[PDB]
Amino acid sequence: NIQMTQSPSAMSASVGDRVTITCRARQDISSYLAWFQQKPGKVPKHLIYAASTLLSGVPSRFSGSGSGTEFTLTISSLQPEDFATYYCLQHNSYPYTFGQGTKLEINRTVAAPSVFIFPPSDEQLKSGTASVVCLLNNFYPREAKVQWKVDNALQSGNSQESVTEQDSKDSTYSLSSTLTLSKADYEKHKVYACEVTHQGLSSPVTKSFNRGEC
Amino acid sequence: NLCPFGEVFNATRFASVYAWNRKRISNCVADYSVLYNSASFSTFKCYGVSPTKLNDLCFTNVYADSFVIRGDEVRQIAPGQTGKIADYNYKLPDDFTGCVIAWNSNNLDSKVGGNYNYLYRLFRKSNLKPFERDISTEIYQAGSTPCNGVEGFNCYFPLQSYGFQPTNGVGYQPYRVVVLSFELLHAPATVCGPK
Amino acid sequence: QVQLVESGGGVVQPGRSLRLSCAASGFTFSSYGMHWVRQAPGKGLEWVAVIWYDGSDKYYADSVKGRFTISRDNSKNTLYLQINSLRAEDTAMYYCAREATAGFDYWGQGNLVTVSSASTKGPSVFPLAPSSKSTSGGTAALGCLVKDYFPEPVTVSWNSGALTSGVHTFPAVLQSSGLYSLSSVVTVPSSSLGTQTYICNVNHKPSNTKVDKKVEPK
Ligand SMILES: *[C@@H]1O[C@H](CO[C@@H]2O[C@@H](C)[C@@H](O)[C@@H](O)[C@@H]2O)[C@@H](O[C@@H]2O[C@H](CO)[C@@H](O[C@@H]3O[C@H](CO[C@H]4O[C@H](CO)[C@@H](O)[C@H](O)[C@@H]4O)[C@@H](O)[C@H](O[C@H]4O[C@H](CO)[C@@H](O)[C@H](O)[C@@H]4O)[C@@H]3O)[C@H](O)[C@H]2NC(C)=O)[C@H](O)[C@H]1NC(C)=O
Ligand SMILES: *[C@@H]1O[C@H](CO[C@@H]2O[C@@H](C)[C@@H](O)[C@@H](O)[C@@H]2O)[C@@H](O[C@@H]2O[C@H](CO)[C@@H](O)[C@H](O)[C@H]2NC(C)=O)[C@H](O)[C@H]1NC(C)=O
Ligand SMILES: [Cl-]
Ligand SMILES: [Cl-]
Ligand SMILES: [Cl-]
Ligand SMILES: [Mg+2]
Ligand SMILES: [Mg+2]
Repeated sequence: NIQMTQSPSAMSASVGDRVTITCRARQDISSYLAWFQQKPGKVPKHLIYAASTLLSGVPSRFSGSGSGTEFTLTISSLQPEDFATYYCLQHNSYPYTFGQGTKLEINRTVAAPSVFIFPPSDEQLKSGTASVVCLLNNFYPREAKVQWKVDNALQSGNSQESVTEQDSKDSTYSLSSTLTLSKADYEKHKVYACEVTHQGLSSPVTKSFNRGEC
Repeated sequence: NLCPFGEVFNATRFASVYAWNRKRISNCVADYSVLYNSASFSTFKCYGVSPTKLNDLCFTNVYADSFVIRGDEVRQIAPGQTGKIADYNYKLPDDFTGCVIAWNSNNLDSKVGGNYNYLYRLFRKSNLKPFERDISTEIYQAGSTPCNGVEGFNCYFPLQSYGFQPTNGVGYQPYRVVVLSFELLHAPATVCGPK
Repeated sequence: QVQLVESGGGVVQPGRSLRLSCAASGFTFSSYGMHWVRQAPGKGLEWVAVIWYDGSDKYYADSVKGRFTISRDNSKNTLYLQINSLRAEDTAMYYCAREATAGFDYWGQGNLVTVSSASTKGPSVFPLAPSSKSTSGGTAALGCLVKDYFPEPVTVSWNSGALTSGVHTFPAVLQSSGLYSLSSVVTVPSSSLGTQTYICNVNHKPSNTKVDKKVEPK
């Protein structure tokens, strides 16, 4: 297959801005490159084929160009409906192949997360498992690091993260990190800490609790 | 019998490569050195014969084929080449005996904004055979859906315009090409008789 | 009105087989080649296969060739994708698309294929209690952990739909057990922790589960 690589993988911008997305083919694909738009959970929409031909009905603020191995999608004067993920696809030879996508998100001022830590409930502990939850609320931009410490020992491999899409009103993200332990491992230790590093914070913010305290 | 090469090299019009022109010339005499030694040619390549031995070729007919391509495609006018020109427009046989002559024609064949007159074939269902010509204009089906006479996605008009602009780089400027092929009794010409 | 209606997905056990269908209406089906594309959960688009308008030529992504078969029954106006020996890499939303001179101009609605050994299971709901250090004038966070359910989705509301501001319900995560888990959180004034009550309403249709969990300061 012909490998397609888009860059960047994500970018932020505002209504009225011009944006440029790049798609590179590892082999020459002449001018036969298509562009698609997809919004979360929705069917993809074909925008461009043969590098620069708009499908009927597609606004001309979407402009495709390039040939051979280097291609660009330029969106002039962004409108609110344009924030979405964009995919290229070479249609020069079989099998057709997609790039990995570029997410176009709404730019806004930096905001630090408000951080919260939640011990496992007594009810869950009765069941044999302990979930410790760390919440990072209303931050921007998306990049954030969450490190779990249990009696100052760094945790690896026992937590999962989940992030919301940009908030419909303030365009921030929120993130949950969940540390999962057996009841015995949880009751073996005292200090549970979530350390958060984010561009909006001067220094990392740590929230902690001691097992059994209030 | 002097070879009528004035009609070939100095013709008033040149064909598009997809519709390349052939003039068939009976056995004739010509001073090939005035051609081979002319600074007006940017390419003068021969096959099955050396340029200094053209005068000694024994032949029954010479075919003079001529057309316009862009500069970076002159390399495709040779035996055993591949590419859109050699595969879909003008194909030489493996046992070609004769020469390929080209010169830059930017002063005659470019036009500001583009020349829509000169075209080449972009796609074909199969490669051309040697010295085959294809002037059809059927919409080319590149995908899984019959075009049925409508242009669009994976359904392409099969010819492309060169759009020769005077300020193009030399590799994208027009070149006029003359191909001389020498045949002796329907086989390739050779240098015959006492050496 | 061109329509493409997909069926045949759902939860299927590893190693088994399935056939997705894409029923076409409103156009001459036999005049169009057809494609399958897919999207694994949280991932990008992937091209899967194409079949000629007349069922002749067929092409496949390198990663699916041999185990996937694309086919069509023009007498039934239907496109098919058959998968043998299902595995986790096959889990995805599968879309059919028509190839026309106009482009990829019509799509099926998508059918989700979930390759899993799990059975349907309603969630356990635990409180995420507000911290006792929530001082007056400040903001408190509270929530519900919705753990160990299958398949997706669950829905979460707060106070039967009255509390919407500051609610964040996170995307589900697939645990190594094969069951999903998510949290839903809300921030409220700390001063309200005494007066106002907070209840999360968790609904899981596949198990006919409804749980109202009251979240209180411990
Ligand atoms: C096609 O038509 C050509 C003429 O067309 C006009 O000119 C061209 C440049 C365009 O502008 C076109 O639009 C015009 O309509 C015709 O050109 C002729 O080509 C031959 C071969 O190159 C030339 O012969 C050389 O002549 C010079 C001397 O030229 C001067 O004197 C003559 C009169 O005697 C004048 O007519 C000229 O204008 C010049 O003032 C010789 O010195 C030279 O020999 C030397 O150089 C060669 C290497 O090139 C060596 O091998 C020799 O040993 C010598 O060292 C050539 O003999 C001829 O000048 C030229 N005529 C014109 C008017 O330009 C071309 O032949 C036609 N093609 C065919 C296939 O018929
Ligand atoms: C993303 O935005 C930042 C911040 O700019 C603010 O938010 C925007 C959404 C818009 O409303 C601006 O008017 C706001 O000021 C941009 O950073 C600024 O960039 C300009 C131009 O380079 C620079 O002069 C400022 O100093 C920057 N401000 C800060 C705080 O760094 C950033 O450029 C935007 N990103 C993109 C890709 O457009
Ligand atoms: Cl490649
Ligand atoms: Cl792909
Ligand atoms: Cl259950
Ligand atoms: Mg990919
Ligand atoms: Mg013979």
